[PDB]
Amino acid sequence: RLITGRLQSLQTYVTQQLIRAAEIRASANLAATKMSECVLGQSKRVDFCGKGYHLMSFPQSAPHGVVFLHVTYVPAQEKNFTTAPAICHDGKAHFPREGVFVSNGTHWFVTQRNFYEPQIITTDNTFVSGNCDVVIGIVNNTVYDPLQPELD
Amino acid sequence: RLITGRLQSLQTYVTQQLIRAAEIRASANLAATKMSECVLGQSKRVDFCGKGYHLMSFPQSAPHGVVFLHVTYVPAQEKNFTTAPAICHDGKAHFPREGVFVSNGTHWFVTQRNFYEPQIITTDNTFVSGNCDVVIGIVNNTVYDPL
Amino acid sequence: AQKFNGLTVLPPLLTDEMIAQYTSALLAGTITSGWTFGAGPALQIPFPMQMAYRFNGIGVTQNVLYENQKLIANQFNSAIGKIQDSLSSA
Amino acid sequence: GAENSVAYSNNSIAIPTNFTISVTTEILPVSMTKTSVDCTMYICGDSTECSNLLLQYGSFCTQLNRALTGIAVEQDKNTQEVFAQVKQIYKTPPIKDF
Amino acid sequence: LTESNKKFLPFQQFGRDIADTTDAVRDPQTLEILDITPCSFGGVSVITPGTNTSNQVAVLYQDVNCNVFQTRAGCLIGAEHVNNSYECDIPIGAGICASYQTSQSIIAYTMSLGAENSVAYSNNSIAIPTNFTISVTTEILPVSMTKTSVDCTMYICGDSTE
Ligand SMILES: *[C@@H]1O[C@H](CO)[C@@H](O[C@@H]2O[C@H](CO)[C@@H](O)[C@H](O)[C@H]2NC(C)=O)[C@H](O)[C@H]1NC(C)=O
Ligand SMILES: *[C@@H]1O[C@H](CO)[C@@H](O[C@@H]2O[C@H](CO)[C@@H](O)[C@H](O)[C@H]2NC(C)=O)[C@H](O)[C@H]1NC(C)=O
Ligand SMILES: *[C@@H]1O[C@H](CO)[C@@H](O[C@@H]2O[C@H](CO)[C@@H](O)[C@H](O)[C@H]2NC(C)=O)[C@H](O)[C@H]1NC(C)=O
Ligand SMILES: *[C@@H]1O[C@H](CO)[C@@H](O[C@@H]2O[C@H](CO)[C@@H](O)[C@H](O)[C@H]2NC(C)=O)[C@H](O)[C@H]1NC(C)=O
Ligand SMILES: *[C@@H]1O[C@H](CO)[C@@H](O[C@@H]2O[C@H](CO)[C@@H](O)[C@H](O)[C@H]2NC(C)=O)[C@H](O)[C@H]1NC(C)=O
Ligand SMILES: *[C@@H]1O[C@H](CO)[C@@H](O[C@@H]2O[C@H](CO)[C@@H](O)[C@H](O)[C@H]2NC(C)=O)[C@H](O)[C@H]1NC(C)=O
Ligand SMILES: *[C@@H]1O[C@H](CO)[C@@H](O)[C@H](O)[C@H]1NC(C)=O
Ligand SMILES: *[C@@H]1O[C@H](CO)[C@@H](O)[C@H](O)[C@H]1NC(C)=O
Ligand SMILES: *[C@@H]1O[C@H](CO)[C@@H](O)[C@H](O)[C@H]1NC(C)=O
Ligand SMILES: *[C@@H]1O[C@H](CO)[C@@H](O)[C@H](O)[C@H]1NC(C)=O
Ligand SMILES: *[C@@H]1O[C@H](CO)[C@@H](O)[C@H](O)[C@H]1NC(C)=O
Ligand SMILES: *[C@@H]1O[C@H](CO)[C@@H](O)[C@H](O)[C@H]1NC(C)=O
Repeated sequence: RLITGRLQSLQTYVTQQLIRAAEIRASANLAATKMSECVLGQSKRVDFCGKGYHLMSFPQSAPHGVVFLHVTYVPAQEKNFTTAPAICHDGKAHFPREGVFVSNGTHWFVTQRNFYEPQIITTDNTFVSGNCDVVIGIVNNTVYDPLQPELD
Repeated sequence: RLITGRLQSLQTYVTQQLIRAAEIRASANLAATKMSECVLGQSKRVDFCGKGYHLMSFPQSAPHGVVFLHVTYVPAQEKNFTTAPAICHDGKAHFPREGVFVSNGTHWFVTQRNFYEPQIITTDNTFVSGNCDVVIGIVNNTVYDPL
Repeated sequence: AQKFNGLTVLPPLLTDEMIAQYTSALLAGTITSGWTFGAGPALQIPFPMQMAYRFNGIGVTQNVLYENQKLIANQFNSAIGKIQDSLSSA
Repeated sequence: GAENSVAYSNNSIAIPTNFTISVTTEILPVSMTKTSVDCTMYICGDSTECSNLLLQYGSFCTQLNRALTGIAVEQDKNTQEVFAQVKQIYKTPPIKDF
Repeated sequence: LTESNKKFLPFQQFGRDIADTTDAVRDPQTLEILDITPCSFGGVSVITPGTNTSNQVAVLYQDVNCNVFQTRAGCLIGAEHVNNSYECDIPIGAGICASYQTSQSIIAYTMSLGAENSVAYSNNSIAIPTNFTISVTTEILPVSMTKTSVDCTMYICGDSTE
C-alpha cells in the first residue's frame, strides 16, 4: 500500500518537473535567440530588444538565468511642421531622395525623417520624375541648381 | 489488480508521448520559421541562419526531420589601418557617405565595411556638415572637385 | 537542506565564475569589435565609430553623433548610474 | 492608460529634434537546480521487503530515472547555447578611454 | 553523533529541523547535545574513454567524500588530476571534465573556455578585411517521428471477456 501510494507522488513530481523543464527550454531558446540577435549585432526587429530603436545590449551573468542591458533610442522633444510630398519647379516633379519636405512659415527645406536638420533644396537631394499634373498635393518652389554658379 | 497495473502503465506512456509531441511541435515551428526566412528569402537576423553573414540555404530531405545547407559569408584576412571619423578641408567638415576614411601612412582613402577597396576622396563620396571646430578627432586633407 | 531523504542535487556543469568570464568576454567583444566577432574573426573598431554605425542603422546621419558626442556620453553615463541605482533598490 | 488625442492632417508632420538614451531591463531565466530522485532511497528505507516488491515497478523507476537524467542533461546543455556563443575569449583592453 | 554548538531546553531532550526530521537529541547520561546526520549514500559513475580507444575506466562518486583526486563534484578515482587545461569532451560537473590524453592514461582537468587572445583597441585603429571565404554550416532539425496508435482492448485485455 505504501509503495503504491508513493509511486503516484513520484510520477506527479516527475511530470511537473518535465513541464517545468519544457518551459525552461523555451525560455532558454528565447534567451539564446536574443543573445544571438540583440547582443551579437544589431537586430532590426522592432519591439524585440526593448522599447524603442535598438542600438545594442550588454549581457550580464545571473544566478540560474541571464539579463540583458539593452541600449535603445527613444526621442524626447518633437515639433510641428507643414509638409508636402512633392515640389513643382519648372513643370517637373521633384521628390526627396533620403528626406522629407518641410516649411516653417515661408521657406521649404529637406530634412531627414528621424531628426531635424534643415537644408537648402538643390538638384543633389531631389530627383526628377514625371510632370506636375500627376501629383495631387504639389507645391511650387525653386531649385538651387548648384552647378550654375560653379560653371560661371 | 492486473487491470489497475496496466492502466497505470498506460498513462505514463501517454504523458511522455504528449511531452515529446510538444517538443516536436516546437522544433517543427522553429524549423518552419528557419525555412521561411533563410530559404524563402534573405534573413537579416545575425547568427540565426548559421555563423557568419547568411546568404542562402539549401533544404534537403531527411528521415523524420530536415537539414539546412546554409551559405555564410565570413572574412578570412584583415589588415590594420589608421582611421579618422571626419576631415576638414577649408572651414568645412567632410563626412563619408558610404565609406570610412582609411590611411596607409602618407595618404587617405575611402573603403567599405566588409571589404577593402581604396579610392580617392572627392566631393561625390563625401558630404559637408558644419565646421571642424566641433568634431573632437579630425585630420586635414583636401578633396578633388572633379569639375 | 533537502538532501536528507535521498533527493540529491546535481552541481551545475558551468560554475558562476565561468559564466562571469563568458559574459565579460562577450562584453569585451561587443565593445571592441561590435558585430564582427559574432560573425567571424574579431575586427578592432573604436567605440564612437560603432555608435555612428548604429546611428546609421537606425536611420540617423552620423554627423549628429559627433556634433554632441559629450552630451551622448554624459547621457549614457547617467543612464548607467540610473539602472545601477534602480537595481540596488527585486 | 492616459486618454489623449493625436492631431492628424494631410499636410502636417511631426519630427523629433532631440533624443534620450534609455536602458531597458529584461529578466530571462535559462536554467535551475538539477535534482536526481531514485526509488530505492525515497520509497524504501533500509528494508529488504520493500525492495522485494519493487521488481514489479522497476520499469516505471527506470522511466523516471531516464526522465530525470534527460532533464539534467538538457539543463546542462541549456547553458551552452546562450553563453558559449564564441569559442574565443576576449580580454578587456587596459585603456578605458572609450 | 557530532559535537554540536547549540544548547537546548532542560526537559525536551530532542531536536528537529525545517524539513521536520529529528536531527538532534540530548544524551541524558551527561546532558550533552548531539546531532543526527544521515549516513553517506550515492551512486557510482563510470568514465569511459570510448570504443577502440582505451580499456581502463574511472569510478566517480556524486556526493561521497573520500590515483585519487577530490573534486567539487564528489570523489574521483582512477584519473590523475593535472593543472594544465585543455578543451574537455566528457562532462563531469563543477567545472572539471575528464579526458584520455598522453603511455596514455585518463586525466581530469578544468575546462578551457576558449583561446586566451587579447584584441588591440585604439581610438584610431580598425581592421578591414581584404579577403573572404565561403563557408557552409550544417544544422539538423527534426520535425516529426513515428506515429503510433494504442488501443486498450487488445493491450490491457487479451482474449478474455472479463
Ligand atoms: C523660417 O526659416 C528660415 C531659415 O531658417 C528663416 O529665414 C531666416 O530668418 C532670419 C530671421 O530674421 C534671417 O536673419 C535670415 O536672413 C533668414 N534667412 C533667409 C535665407 O532668408 C525664416 O525667417 C523662418 N520663418 C519663420 C516664420 O520662422
Ligand atoms: C504653381 O505654379 C503654376 C504654374 O507656374 C500655377 O499654374 C498657373 O495658374 C494660373 C492661375 O492659377 C493660370 O493662369 C496659369 O495658366 C497656370 N499655369 C500653369 C502652367 O498651369 C499654379 O497656380 C501655382 N500654384 C500656386 C498655389 O500658386
Ligand atoms: C600609400 O598609398 C599611396 C597612394 O596609393 C601610395 O602612393 C603611390 O605609390 C605607388 C607605388 O609605388 C606609386 O606608383 C605612386 O606614384 C604613388 N602615388 C603618390 C601620389 O605618391 C604610397 O606608396 C602608399 N604607401 C605605402 C607605405 O603603402
Ligand atoms: C589643420 O588646418 C588648420 C587650418 O588650416 C590648422 O589650424 C591652424 O594652425 C596654425 C598653427 O598650428 C594657426 O596659426 C592657425 O591660426 C590655425 N588656423 C585655424 C583656422 O585654426 C591646423 O593646425 C592643421 N592641423 C595640422 C595637424 O596641421
Ligand atoms: C536634449 O536633451 C538633453 C537632456 O535633457 C539636453 O541636455 C541638457 O541640457 C541642459 C541645458 O543645455 C543642461 O542644463 C542639462 O544638464 C543637460 N542634460 C544632460 C543629461 O546633459 C539637451 O540640451 C537637449 N537638446 C536640445 C536641442 O533640446
Ligand atoms: C583569398 O583566399 C583564397 C583562398 O585561399 C585565395 O585563393 C587561393 O589563391 C592561391 C594563390 O593565388 C592559389 O594557389 C589557391 O589555389 C587559391 N585557392 C582557391 C580555393 O581558390 C585567394 O588568392 C585570396 N585572395 C587574396 C587577395 O589574398
Ligand atoms: C503645433 O503642434 C500641435 C501638435 O498637437 C498642432 O496641434 C498644431 O496645429 C501645431 N501648430 C500649427 C501652427 O500647426
Ligand atoms: C486636406 O484635407 C482637407 C479636408 O478634406 C482639404 O480641404 C485639403 O484640400 C486637403 N489638402 C491636401 C493637400 O490634400
Ligand atoms: C595592426 O597593428 C597593431 C599595432 O601596430 C596590432 O596590435 C594589430 O594586431 C595589427 N593587426 C594585424 C591584423 O596584424
Ligand atoms: C586616443 O587616445 C590617446 C590616449 O588617451 C590620446 O593620447 C590620443 O590623443 C587619442 N586620439 C584621438 C584622435 O582622440
Ligand atoms: C572529507 O573527509 C576528510 C577526513 O574525514 C576531511 O578532512 C575533509 O574535510 C572532508 N571533506 C569535506 C569537503 O568536508
Ligand atoms: C600544477 O602546478 C601548480 C603550480 O603551482 C602546482 O601547485 C600543482 O601541484 C601542480 N599539480 C600537480 C598535479 O602536480
